[PDB]
Amino acid sequence: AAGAVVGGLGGYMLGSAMSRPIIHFGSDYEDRYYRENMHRYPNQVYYRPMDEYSNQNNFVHDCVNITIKQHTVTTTTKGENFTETDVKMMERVVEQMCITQYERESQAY
Amino acid sequence: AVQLQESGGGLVQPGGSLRLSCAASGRTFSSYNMGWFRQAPGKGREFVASITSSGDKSDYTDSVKGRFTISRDNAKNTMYLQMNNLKPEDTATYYCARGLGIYIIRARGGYDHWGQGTQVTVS
Repeated sequence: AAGAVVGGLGGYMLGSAMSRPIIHFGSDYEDRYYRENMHRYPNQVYYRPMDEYSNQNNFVHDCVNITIKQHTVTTTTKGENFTETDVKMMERVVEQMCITQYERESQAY
Repeated sequence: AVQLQESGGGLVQPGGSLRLSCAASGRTFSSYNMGWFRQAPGKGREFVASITSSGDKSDYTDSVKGRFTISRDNAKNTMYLQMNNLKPEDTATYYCARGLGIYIIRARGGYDHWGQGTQVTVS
């Protein structure tokens, strides 16, 4: 994967561009909001080697947090603004893409 | 070279309480995020909790959330870990560390300046 530096720390990986999963939120309305806005959300995740964690939840938390930090930084310079709903939705889709990444790392091991 | 020293370890009964301290030498304590990790024999060094430079945000591994509390005294070059409701699975050497970069993370690669550790044994 590509090596990356985020927030002045290296050792991150940037995954491939992924097919973002459709997420369900428990209302048709929010589902359709997601479909209409998902292009604004990440489709690539930042992660660290599996060996830097003792458990999956910590791997995935870092991947969610840093991805959304980096995305928010780079997109705010191009004029983006995210609402509370956007942030919640990004946390869910990025969490699924980070779990997929964890599975890929765990099968490689 | 900033150095960090853990203290406060010991033998504690299940359900009991201990407070660890991390003291830093130097004059840049408040400029850096900080964290606590733990290592038991047969396991690697794993995330426990972290706190930003200012104290504005903290983070915990899931197994300690609600039981342990990280804090820092920026005027005294000291970080603390209050550990409540201790369990046998919490037995480990506890290490404090200084954050790398501007973001607190859970990865072992996100910190350096490791102390020599303090041993916590929960009967």
